[PDB]
Amino acid sequence: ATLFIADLHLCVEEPAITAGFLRFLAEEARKADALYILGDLFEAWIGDDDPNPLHRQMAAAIKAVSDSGVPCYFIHGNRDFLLGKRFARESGMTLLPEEKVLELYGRRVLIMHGDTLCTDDAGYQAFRAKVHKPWLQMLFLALPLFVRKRIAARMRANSAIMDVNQNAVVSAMEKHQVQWLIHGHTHRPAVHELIANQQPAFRVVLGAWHTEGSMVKVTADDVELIHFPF
Ligand SMILES: CN(c1ccccc1C(=O)Nc1ccc(S(=O)(=O)N2CCN(c3cccc(C(F)(F)F)c3)CC2)cc1)S(C)(=O)=O
Ligand SMILES: [Mn+2]
Ligand SMILES: [Mn+2]
Repeated sequence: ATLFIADLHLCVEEPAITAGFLRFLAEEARKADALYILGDLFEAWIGDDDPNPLHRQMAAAIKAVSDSGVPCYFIHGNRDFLLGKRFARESGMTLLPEEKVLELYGRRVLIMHGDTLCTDDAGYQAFRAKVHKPWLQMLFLALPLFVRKRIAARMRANSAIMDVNQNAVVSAMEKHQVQWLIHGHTHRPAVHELIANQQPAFRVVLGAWHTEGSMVKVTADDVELIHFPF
């Protein structure tokens, strides 16, 4: 079975999520064929050099999973788009592109964070357009940690998540010719039915973690959205 999670928003002052993720890693993920983390693993990311002890501990925990024989893959979310190759090495994760098609037990499944589907949110898409320019990322990362942190305090006070655009959903699923899509971002967990490629299709939406978690579990038999206790 292949597992998908997203929208953990890990944060020092949300210890229930930290504990729940550590358990998931030790119990569920160790038994999987593969683990995919579809963005917003962290509440915020200002660079791989951040000395936050949470990052040390979470990297070692994820790396224990891939070091055990279970590959771990990451797609960036809007919160953690700066997570880079240094932290990918620390955590034993492979970084994926924005959109990726998997072939799982016969079935072709598109995965993404989901923010690129929220095409009606003008402010968000403008924000996203700038902060994804490599040259600008390199300048922000060159700033001192304490400056990066003050900037990030503003930007989060300043920032209710707009839901996906249906034309964007269908366009992505027809571009990749898939009948299955898994994403997060919107924090509205559900299995939706729709039409893509003039056939039945499914859009499976992960939930954010707070007092419990969610995963999608993919087997040859089934695609299941599972909501599970800490
Ligand atoms: C859907 N979200 C939004 C909606 C509208 C507008 C923005 C967002 C959004 O994701 N905001 C948001 C995302 C991440 C963060 S952060 O992790 O604290 N941090 C903030 C500092 N960032 C940064 C700022 C300028 C240039 C560059 C650079 F590029 F130079 F590195 C990077 C790096 C990321 C802070 C704010 S929401 C409601 O969750 O906040
Ligand atoms: Mn999220
Ligand atoms: Mn998001």
